[PDB]
Amino acid sequence: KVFGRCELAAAMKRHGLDNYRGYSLGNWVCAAKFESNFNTQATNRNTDGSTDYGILQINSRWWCNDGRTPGSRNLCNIPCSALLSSDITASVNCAKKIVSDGNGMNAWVAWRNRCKGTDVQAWIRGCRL
Ligand SMILES: [Cl-]
Ligand SMILES: [Cl-]
Ligand SMILES: [Pt+2]
Ligand SMILES: [Pt+2]
Repeated sequence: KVFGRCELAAAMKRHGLDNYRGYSLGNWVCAAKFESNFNTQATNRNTDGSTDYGILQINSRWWCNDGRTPGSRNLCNIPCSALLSSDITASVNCAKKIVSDGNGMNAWVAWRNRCKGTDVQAWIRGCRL
């Protein structure tokens, strides 16, 4: 599913990503935009034989398992395909653990390069929340 910008923001709000670990909702919307372009089915492989999954591009080296990646630990205790669903609950839950893992949102490359330090408030404009 391809989300609308405020549509995704509403869902993220409900699951409480707004201001989670000190990151305002706009950060999380911006992250999703530049990681997956609001597409829950987005998948991208990188050169360590692993794939980033879903709306927030969670990597299978540590967080989820595809049976495809070496030395995978699956710290979110969930198949990587659960992060592909139209329902973002699986991704948000796992994301909360990731952002708490001693790096904040720096775990997400696209966020660090295209969202961090910017007026993230813009990503929730026009939204009724
Ligand atoms: Cl919850
Ligand atoms: Cl809305
Ligand atoms: Pt809306
Ligand atoms: Pt939730």
